Amino acid sequence: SNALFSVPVSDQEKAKDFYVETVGFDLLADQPGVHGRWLQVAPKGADTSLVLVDWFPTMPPGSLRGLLLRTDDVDADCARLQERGVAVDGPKNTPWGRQAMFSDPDGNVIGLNQ
Amino acid sequence: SNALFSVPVSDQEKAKDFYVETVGFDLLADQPGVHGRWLQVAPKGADTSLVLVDWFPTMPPGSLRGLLLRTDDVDADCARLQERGVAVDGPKNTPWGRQAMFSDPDGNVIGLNQ
Ligand SMILES: [Ca+2]
Repeated sequence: SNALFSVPVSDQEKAKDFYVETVGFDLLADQPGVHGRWLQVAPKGADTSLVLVDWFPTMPPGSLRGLLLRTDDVDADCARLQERGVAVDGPKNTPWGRQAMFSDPDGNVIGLNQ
Repeated sequence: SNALFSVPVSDQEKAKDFYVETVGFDLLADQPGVHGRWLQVAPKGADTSLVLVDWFPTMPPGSLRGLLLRTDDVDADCARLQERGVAVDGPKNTPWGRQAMFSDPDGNVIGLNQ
């Protein structure tokens, strides 16, 4: 089911480089919006998208925690991320799936769960 | 595709009352956990869930913005919310289904889109 979450970033261009080019989420839109540059990405195969925003000051840049996105191969994702210079915690098993966390340039933590 | 977001609340019992009874989300879990009480809800038929947490310092209670969840009937949701005393911003028209926003007791802003 469709869901959209707003990730607080300090520099939208650097965030685009990270999420689209480094992590490999697909770019869905990069166009003017009501509050600023509307920059929207989503994992391939997913119906959950992230908007990389800078206009919600109650959410300081890099403050996001506690987000998990489904993946079909968390070990593959982690190997690719570490190869590309990204900090990764995990993978680790839980009763609810096999999960890992990584941080974006501002410190937002993105979780992946298989 | 599965996704999980953490919503920062202050009074977890009040938040449970709000998300489960006022808004009408399903209760998926309510049990003691590693970082605190694990309280998890989700819209009916959704694969996106919300965990109502109080343990992320970078996410103060009520600070969350920019979250949008699918609904099949935004007008019905708004009618139920207003019957229960919740102010609703909207609903207002969009290129594919109308949307609406409202605040939880802490001030987190939740969006629904048809
Ligand atoms: Ca989803």
